[PDB]
Amino acid sequence: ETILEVNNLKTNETTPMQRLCFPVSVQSKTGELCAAFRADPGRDGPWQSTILGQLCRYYTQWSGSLEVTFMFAGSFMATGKMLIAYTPPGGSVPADRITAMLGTHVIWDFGLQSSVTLVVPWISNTYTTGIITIWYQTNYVVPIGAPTTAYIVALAAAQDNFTMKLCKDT
Amino acid sequence: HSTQETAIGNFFSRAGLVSIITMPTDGYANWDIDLMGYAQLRRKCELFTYMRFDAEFTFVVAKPNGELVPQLLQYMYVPPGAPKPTSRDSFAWQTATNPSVFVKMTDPPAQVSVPFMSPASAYQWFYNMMGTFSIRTVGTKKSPHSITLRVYMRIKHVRAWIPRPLRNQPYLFKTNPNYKGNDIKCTSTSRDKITTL
Amino acid sequence: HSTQETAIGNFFSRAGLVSIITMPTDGYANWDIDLMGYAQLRRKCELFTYMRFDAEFTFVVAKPNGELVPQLLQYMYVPPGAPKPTSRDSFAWQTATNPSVFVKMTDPPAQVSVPFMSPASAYQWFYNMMGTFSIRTVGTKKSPHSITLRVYMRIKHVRAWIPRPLRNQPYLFKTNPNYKGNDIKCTSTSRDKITTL
Amino acid sequence: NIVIAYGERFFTLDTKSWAKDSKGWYWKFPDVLTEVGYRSGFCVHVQCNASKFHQGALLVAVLPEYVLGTIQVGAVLTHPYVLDAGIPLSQLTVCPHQWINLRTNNCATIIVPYMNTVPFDCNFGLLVIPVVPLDFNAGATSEIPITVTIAPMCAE
Amino acid sequence: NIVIAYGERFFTLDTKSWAKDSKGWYWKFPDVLTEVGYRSGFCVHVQCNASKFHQGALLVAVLPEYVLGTIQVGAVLTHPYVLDAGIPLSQLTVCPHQWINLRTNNCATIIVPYMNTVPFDCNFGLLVIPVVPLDFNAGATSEIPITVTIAPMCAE
Amino acid sequence: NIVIAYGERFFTLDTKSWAKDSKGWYWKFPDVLTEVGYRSGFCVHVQCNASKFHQGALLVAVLPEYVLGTIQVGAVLTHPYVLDAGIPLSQLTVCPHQWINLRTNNCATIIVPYMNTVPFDCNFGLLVIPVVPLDFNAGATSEIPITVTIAPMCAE
Repeated sequence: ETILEVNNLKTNETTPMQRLCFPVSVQSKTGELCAAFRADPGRDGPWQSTILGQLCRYYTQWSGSLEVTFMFAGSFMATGKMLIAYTPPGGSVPADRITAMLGTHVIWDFGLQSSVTLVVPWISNTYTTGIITIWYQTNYVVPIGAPTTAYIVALAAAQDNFTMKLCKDT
Repeated sequence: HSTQETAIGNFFSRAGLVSIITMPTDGYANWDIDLMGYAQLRRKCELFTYMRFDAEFTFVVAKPNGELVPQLLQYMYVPPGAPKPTSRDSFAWQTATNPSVFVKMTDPPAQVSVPFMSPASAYQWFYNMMGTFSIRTVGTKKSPHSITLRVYMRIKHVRAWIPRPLRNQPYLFKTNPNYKGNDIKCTSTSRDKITTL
Repeated sequence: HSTQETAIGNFFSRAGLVSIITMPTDGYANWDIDLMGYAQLRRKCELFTYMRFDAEFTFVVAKPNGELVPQLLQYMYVPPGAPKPTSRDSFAWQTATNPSVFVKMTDPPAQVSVPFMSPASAYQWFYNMMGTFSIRTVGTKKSPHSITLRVYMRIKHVRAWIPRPLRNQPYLFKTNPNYKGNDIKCTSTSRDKITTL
Repeated sequence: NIVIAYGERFFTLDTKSWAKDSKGWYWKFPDVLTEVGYRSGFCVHVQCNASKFHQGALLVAVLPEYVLGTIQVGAVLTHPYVLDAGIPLSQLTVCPHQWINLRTNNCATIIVPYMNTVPFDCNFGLLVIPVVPLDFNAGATSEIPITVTIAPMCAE
Repeated sequence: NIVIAYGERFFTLDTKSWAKDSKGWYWKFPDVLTEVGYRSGFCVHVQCNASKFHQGALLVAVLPEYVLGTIQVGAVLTHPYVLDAGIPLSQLTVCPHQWINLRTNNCATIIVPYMNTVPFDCNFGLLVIPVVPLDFNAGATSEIPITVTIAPMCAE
Repeated sequence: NIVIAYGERFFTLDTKSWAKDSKGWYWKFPDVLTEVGYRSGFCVHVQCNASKFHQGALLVAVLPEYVLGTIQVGAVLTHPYVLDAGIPLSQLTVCPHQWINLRTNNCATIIVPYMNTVPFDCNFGLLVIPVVPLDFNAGATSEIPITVTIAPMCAE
């Protein structure tokens, strides 16, 4: 499990240390979107920073299952709920929290746990895009003294059925 | 399917060009054997720390434009710890301890295998001298033909240890892994917002 | 007699010409591998729907008039999904992942076998990209010899599925099975009356 | 939560102050014990003492043959995104590593055996990088100490 | 703490914001699942996420044949003392109920079976009433989310 | 008279009118059931209702990967001698086919299994071609209906 770069904005090019974590806050409302990213290791994007997306550049075709592990780095006295939705390939991006709950999703509350693992069923490359959206289920509540913002670090690794062939020099 | 294509032996197959030597009308060249000679085969070898293998060379020799002439050549391999030839008619060309081959230009190219020549148990890129080659034309007179050749190198019996993060910055020197401090380019590509899929 | 001559393996034997390449005095060619290049081997391959086989190539190279010259050539095979060479001295000619051969013109021709390179289980003509070849002369100077060559292709280990009616109309394009709508020629020959034997 | 590298007394160093704008520290082994108090093993222990109102995350990871590049206390990293060696921070988890997240646990220990081409002979390093920065409110303690405890094993 | 009514997938609705002057919310069953994603059962789950510095108490209770009177998101109660139906709030514990007190526990689930005069055919409601109001100091989170999770059982 | 292709509920489409100058109809599978009411099989049933005073013959035949060429209801063939694809009508019996001759029998059904290079993924077509034209006398019914009944089997 190596670290991704989900927060690849235009203003983070000068300070590249902020590209490893995306922030949550109190002022964000409920039922809104926090982050969204593709699930392709070959093409450019958030998967260029992992070792899975750097060794698949030496090949052409790959097929198998992946997993994405999130990690919370907030205060101990804070609690809340997040929604980690996954759309099937060929579908559309959800517009709100309601239609994203009907698909494949997991409710992750960081008041009890600290890491959630979302497993992608199958990807292939001969669109096939596996968009994972981060939704705000409940708002971020903190007591007095606790910090208002926190950060989530996303990791990514492959399963035991991820094969590749057709070696190609970059 | 099976997992044979992603093995460590097939990842270092399909021998490519490692050197190019042009000898126009001095008469001798000295090419040191080094893996980090191009952008390729340096990022692929820096994925690990300890490597153990043998070498396999091929000397495809021709004229600068296609054709071949009946000329006799000599490819002398200098062992690690032996003096290099400093002239065309030096005493190092007749040294019996330095093995050499004698092929022509109208000959299929030579196939020379160089074994594991390190005093340790494996090679080390982060802290070897595998050898040097010397190429000259035989005879005591200047041959009136421009000679050029390219060397292809295969890597057999690959064994790797201690995987390492891959280099994403361009190289500046070939002795140390240096980078430029005026800018740090991002590994990933950027977008306008984190919500735009 | 036995029924060995009408087998599916012997029906696709006896390799014929699939391409002709003329390189006069650019220096490099790019020939895409395609079975439907002539009138032959297209009506015979459209008898079925799913085919599974491997390839076998031979590069007979000469001058435009008979004779041979001592010239060194290179036949580089580009895998499906790799960038093609766009120039004579491009970076694609030194790519290690693209396999190449180095033969001369005074050499018996090369024998290259290309395996089943499709992501599916069989090829499909009715709804593949098996590969492309790149041929150039070595060296940094223009060779003063006009070079021409022809490629012969064999088909081994033939397996066929879903037989199809044979095409009796002439082809217009090479992507879709189109015909001309102004006239429909008859498959059979006509006679004056149905009673005249 | 004992992690062993690749599946095969107690010296206490100084305490580093995790500030709000800290970048990282690294120690060279076995140079860190050459003035206080060859083939050996190692058993390092990295632990920090923070309250339940501080947030942050550290990434402790050993790195064999960690060489640097030109632009006991340990030096301070200048560019922690490329680790002053060209390799990225996000791919550092291919080494034997451990996460020190201030929400749950406050300890991290790595078992490192001997690793060299020659059996008898600086072998490895130890990077502690604040991936998630320290955040707190006004009035709390501005510095959090990080103590490193090293224990040698089977020295020859 | 499983309570069953009278001794005999997982849909997630929207999150309601428990404000300082909230009065109550009610949902009509089975109307709340008629646009997302007859004889059946029900297994509802009411849980909220609050810190250890907030105080308050909720009263979740089902009510079969809850009809209203004239003066998916659910409506907001106007007069929570008479529940807009003439019946008092203090006698609502004769129904299968549960107390959500923020000092100890943060979950509440009620098992509701089928209940009608005809076996095949809005059956019941679900009132969440803030009996004890939410109180906090300045600087804390002003809203506390309340999530309702409904699970149907043995649908015919 | 069950024919199986290569030796290995009930949806009813519209009825086509077999006229005196009809040329043929074709349906694309599985596109014909994508608006009414992947790996599957198929069991199609083609039957027509005609009297004992009408004469004619139909040729129902499936065709895998039937692509067309440029010159639920199904389209009408323009040139039925070349089937708008260059292949002749007389060699169509190499496919799994059935003859609907109005003298003897009025039903035709073909069992078609799954057939593709990839097991999980328009697969095949279905041509109904009036080889022998319909003939009758004055006063009889000018149109004969042709009903297609499709039954899917073992869908995955």
